Amino acid sequence: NSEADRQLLEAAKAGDVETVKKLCTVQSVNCRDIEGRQSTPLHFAAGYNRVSVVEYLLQHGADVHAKDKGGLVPLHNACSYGHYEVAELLVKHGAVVNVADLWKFTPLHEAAAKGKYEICKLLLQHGADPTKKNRDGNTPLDLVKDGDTDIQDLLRGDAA
Amino acid sequence: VARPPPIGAEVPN
Repeated sequence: NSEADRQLLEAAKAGDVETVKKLCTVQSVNCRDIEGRQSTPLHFAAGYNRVSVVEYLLQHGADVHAKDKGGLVPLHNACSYGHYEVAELLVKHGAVVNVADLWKFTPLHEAAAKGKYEICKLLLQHGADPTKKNRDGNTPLDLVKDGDTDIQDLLRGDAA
Repeated sequence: VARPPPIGAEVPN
């Protein structure tokens, strides 16, 4: 990476909007972190709940569909750690809720496995499919832990 | 090849 790209990525990880504003260009907004997993600034801002930076990035050309080395999109990252506002923002900017990574995990597999009730609810409201099997043959419902009966209820979708 | 945890953390709003 160029020193400037490195600086932008750290600024995104940190939620440093003022620095992001300084460095963010057409050329850099979707740069990849070569030293990590080819994460974009938006991947980092999403995983670390940097809401103001996610807003800025999304308004300035950031790619919600960018895949990292594992095939993860920034929505996977937000969903894994329960970042509701970030997830909501990504979906508003056209994130596809059923997109799958290299292990065929969707963001709903992730939210389910991580026990994130509101994230699961948000994804389902936007048409996420709780029946999609990953590489292991597991659906998101399969990945819900025994005691998370609320998330089970949600993904099972009993008639209502 | 195992799937690694996604990049991120449980950073409070």
